Amino acid sequence: LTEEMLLKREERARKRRLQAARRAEEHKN
Amino acid sequence: EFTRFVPKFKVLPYWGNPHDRKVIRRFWSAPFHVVITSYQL
Repeated sequence: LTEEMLLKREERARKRRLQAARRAEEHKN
Repeated sequence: EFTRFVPKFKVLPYWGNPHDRKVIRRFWSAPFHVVITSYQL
């Protein structure tokens, strides 16, 4: 039953850092 | 100049708009070897 909650956890765990780091790489130039 | 002498260090700029500085502020929630800043901020 927990797997449908876990797949939501892992995709948001990457999306969190991904958008922040993607904005960092666009910002610093 | 942090890039020209030895680029290895993790450097953070901290200037411009509240949205742009907020984006960077949340990074220090260590891999933050320097932040570059000014006294009004």
